[PDB]
Amino acid sequence: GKSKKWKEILKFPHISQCEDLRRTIDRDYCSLCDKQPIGRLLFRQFCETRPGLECYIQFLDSVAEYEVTPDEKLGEKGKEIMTKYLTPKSPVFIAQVGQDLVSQTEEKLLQKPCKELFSACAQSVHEYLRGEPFHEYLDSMFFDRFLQWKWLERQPVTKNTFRQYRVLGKGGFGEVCACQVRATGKMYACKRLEKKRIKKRKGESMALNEKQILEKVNSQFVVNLAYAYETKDALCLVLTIMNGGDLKFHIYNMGNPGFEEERALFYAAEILCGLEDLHRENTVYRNLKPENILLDDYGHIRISDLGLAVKIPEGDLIRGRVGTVGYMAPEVLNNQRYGLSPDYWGLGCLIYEMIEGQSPFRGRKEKVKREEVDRRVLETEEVYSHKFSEEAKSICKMLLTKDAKQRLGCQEEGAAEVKRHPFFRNMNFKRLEAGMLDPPFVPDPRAVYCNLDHTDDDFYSKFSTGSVSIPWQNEMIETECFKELNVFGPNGTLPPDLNRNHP
Ligand SMILES: COC[C@H](C)NC(=O)c1c(C)[nH]c(/C=C2\C(=O)N=C3CC=C(C(=O)N[C@H](C)c4ccccc4)C=C32)c1C
Repeated sequence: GKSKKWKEILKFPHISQCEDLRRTIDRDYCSLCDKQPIGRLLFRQFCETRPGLECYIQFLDSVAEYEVTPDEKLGEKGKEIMTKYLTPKSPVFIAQVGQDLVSQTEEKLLQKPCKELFSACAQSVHEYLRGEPFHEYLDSMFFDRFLQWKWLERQPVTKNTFRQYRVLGKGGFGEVCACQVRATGKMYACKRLEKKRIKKRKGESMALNEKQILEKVNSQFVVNLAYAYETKDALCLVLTIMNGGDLKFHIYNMGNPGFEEERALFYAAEILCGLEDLHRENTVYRNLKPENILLDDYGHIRISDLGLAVKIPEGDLIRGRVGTVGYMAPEVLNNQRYGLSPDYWGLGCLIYEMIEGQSPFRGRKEKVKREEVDRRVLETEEVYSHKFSEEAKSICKMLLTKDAKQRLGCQEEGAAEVKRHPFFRNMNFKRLEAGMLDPPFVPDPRAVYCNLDHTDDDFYSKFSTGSVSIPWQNEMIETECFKELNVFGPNGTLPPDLNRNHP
């Protein structure tokens, strides 16, 4: 599905064009060689040329496989890594680990294997690579290639860059298009916000707050921002596409009025991880309802509609009686000062609704005014049925604690205190975050689950920042554009674009 001339668009620039990039990019190990997807691949490719560095990459890979193995197979896996990497005369022996550190972990196998056993060793490895190996890579041709990729990442994005297919949902104050990148063939979802509506409504600050919150969070369970451009009539937001429906449709139309507890377990586990990634940026969501939980092609879920999200400054509280009738925590209803607690109250509502088939404070077959449902959220205690195990009852009651100070997860521990609840006793988060627990429902691919000033010029420049670094690099990799274009010379020789003699 790539454009006819895609190899011309993503054609590498001559390395001489990247001198300004070379002079300004910060040379941080974690960023260049790990966080940035393409940088990490280029650094690992550099270690393949050095015979002595190959073993360190293979070792860290095998440790990544160990962390995720299930407990009934860590003994044999822990042994396999020992006799291949940590024995003295091994085929691929690691030396910078230290004979004292291997002798310390060698006898740590004698005890109940830990999922994070090799954390000490792996960190000692990163210690070594941060030093000489990293500074050599900086003076290698692979880093010159990295600069070429950054030069492309930085190119301007416009209406031409994309290709709008038929609608993909709609909104009153903002359309939702399809937008596909012509050059790579990658699908997205556009959140077109026209300028005329926002200008007169005076919400420019709330459209920026949403764009920036989406830009900073990078989670497997929240919709990610990939591009932000302005067109001749609107400001656009290119986000992750979900073609699997929303959780409300699957609770009430697809499944019984509700789900099996084990199936609600899976979705709650992913939502919790989604909320945890937002809380790392000390950003609160406050819009947690079944409709905003979306399923993708594979069956996993992401949180959507961050328009009511707000980034709390560390150590401070905010006020705001916002949200949706029936999913607002008591501290929000009372217009008090709150932090992240509204999001754990929401999680309680979602787990309950998934298991029971109705809201904890409103019956599915009940007609109640918006004044009584609120009184219930503030006064009455919810009730449970035989659909809930004792574990399920517990976590819901603790999350639905009226007093936000005794509410589960609203302590100094954070989301960790929630992953520890007996409700998730049979859940292995390491494997869930690695994405190798099969979802309980897989959507069929063929399914369909449904005028100018100057003060605006400065606001538009702050919004239309262009492509987002990590999502863009991931796109290049997924579409195999990196595999095809990332071509060096025969027998480790400098290609033309990387030779400063003849441009
Ligand atoms: C293929 O059949 C499945 C059925 C027919 N369609 C869907 O499930 C299906 C499709 C195609 N797009 C979406 C929708 C999305 C998506 O995908 N990603 C995202 C990321 C972020 C939002 C988001 O913030 N919105 C808020 C409310 C908003 C506010 C104001 C204006 C516009 C939008 C929405 C989406 C959905 C569910």
